[PDB]
Amino acid sequence: SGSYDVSSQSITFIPKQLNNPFSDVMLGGGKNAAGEIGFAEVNVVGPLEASSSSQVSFINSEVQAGTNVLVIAANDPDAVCPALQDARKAGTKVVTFDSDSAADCRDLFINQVESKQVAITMLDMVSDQIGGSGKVAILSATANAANQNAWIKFMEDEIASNDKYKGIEIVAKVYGDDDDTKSFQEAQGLLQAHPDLNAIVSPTTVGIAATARYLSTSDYKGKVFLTGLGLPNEMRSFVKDGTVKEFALWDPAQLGYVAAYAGAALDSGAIKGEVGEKFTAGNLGERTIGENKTVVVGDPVRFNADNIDKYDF
Repeated sequence: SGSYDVSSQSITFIPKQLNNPFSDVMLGGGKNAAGEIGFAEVNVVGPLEASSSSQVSFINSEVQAGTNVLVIAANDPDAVCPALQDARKAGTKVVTFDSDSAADCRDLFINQVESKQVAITMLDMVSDQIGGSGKVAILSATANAANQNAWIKFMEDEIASNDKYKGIEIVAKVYGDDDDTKSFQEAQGLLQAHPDLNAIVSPTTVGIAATARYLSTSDYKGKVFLTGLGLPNEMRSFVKDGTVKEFALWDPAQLGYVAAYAGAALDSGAIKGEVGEKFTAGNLGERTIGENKTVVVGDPVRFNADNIDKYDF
């Protein structure tokens, strides 16, 4: 249990950058949770520009103000670390969400989704759409992208191991470099080199948007399936057209919600922040602290034509 007795305590949310549409949904969920808990002061401070050490001055400012709970989305895992370590020695409970810092600068980390689960969700959507077997191509971000290369590796391992995904044949691995013009050109060349393609997996919001724009304007509309990780606002039109049937991502509001309850649990004394401990995250139920003091919000949220108009990010 993650009890609430922080009626006199203060909570502050520091995003990567201020006034970011997707980041503001995460902050909104955090503020709503903090209100439910009953925090005395609920504040949102941060930089106007997302730079490695842009949050350092804001972390130090909150320590001077005597903030009890600090929820931060680290721009760089090492640059914000000395400021966050100074917060912990001052008595501030440091909770990281979305993007983590180093292991020794925070009391707890709240991750949206688990890496292997992202890969499983994508393979499940591919397998379901292609019909169990077919030629599939991957349109990733940059070649050196840490998150994408991790999801692709789990995907490749599951195809070789699990009998459920043995039918999925990866025939290409192209890189859009998180650029709309490059991702569009890569998708155009993908159908030129592989015209017998059944589907395209794009584990990038920029890549999936540019591939959807190409498929909807080409003869491959509805014929070549497109799935991966995307944004409801950008994908809305393509989901209704029939270019995209189902893609996945996550609800950022749930991440801020769990983080505010996690911080309240550490500050009240319900949890020490150890591996195996459990805390209540309001309406979302209980959560367990896993390895490297990490808490997972849940499985990736699947978006289709039945729930696309219910999310705005």
